[PDB]
Amino acid sequence: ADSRIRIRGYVRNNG
Amino acid sequence: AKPCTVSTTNATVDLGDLYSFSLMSAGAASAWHDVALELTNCPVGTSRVTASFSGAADSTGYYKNQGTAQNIQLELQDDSGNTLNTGATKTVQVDDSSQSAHFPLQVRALTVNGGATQGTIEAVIEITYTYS
Ligand SMILES: [Co+2]
Ligand SMILES: [Co+2]
Ligand SMILES: [Co+2]
Ligand SMILES: [Co+2]
Repeated sequence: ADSRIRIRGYVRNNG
Repeated sequence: AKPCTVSTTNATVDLGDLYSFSLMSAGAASAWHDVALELTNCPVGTSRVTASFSGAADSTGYYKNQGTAQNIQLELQDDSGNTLNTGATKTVQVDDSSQSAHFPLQVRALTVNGGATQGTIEAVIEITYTYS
């Protein structure tokens, strides 16, 4: 790979 | 053609905190978030850069979440309404005035089947460039 896109996040539990 | 210098070897996009209740229904999604790729010092004679995208996909065709949140996939698009799932390509023109090329992109999380569960979102999309 010449470039990489890293995707981040979090799913919080609000029901 | 001769290659350019990859300026953005790694790029991150942070979708931030999403909420399970908002991702309960099939078809729910996050907002779009920007990410971009850039090449510089493009040699004279190189006028186009093609980015080829690859990464692990799931049964929806979108990029699979490798984090712990379940029932989440990731969608990558360009700036023109084209989805760039694994195997897709995008070509842009080199800007002669700056000898650079860039790819403005956007990402969202979506839950095709509904019922996203708590946990991390983590995915990696790999890009290889070809020059013409
Ligand atoms: Co955000
Ligand atoms: Co963060
Ligand atoms: Co944003
Ligand atoms: Co632009």
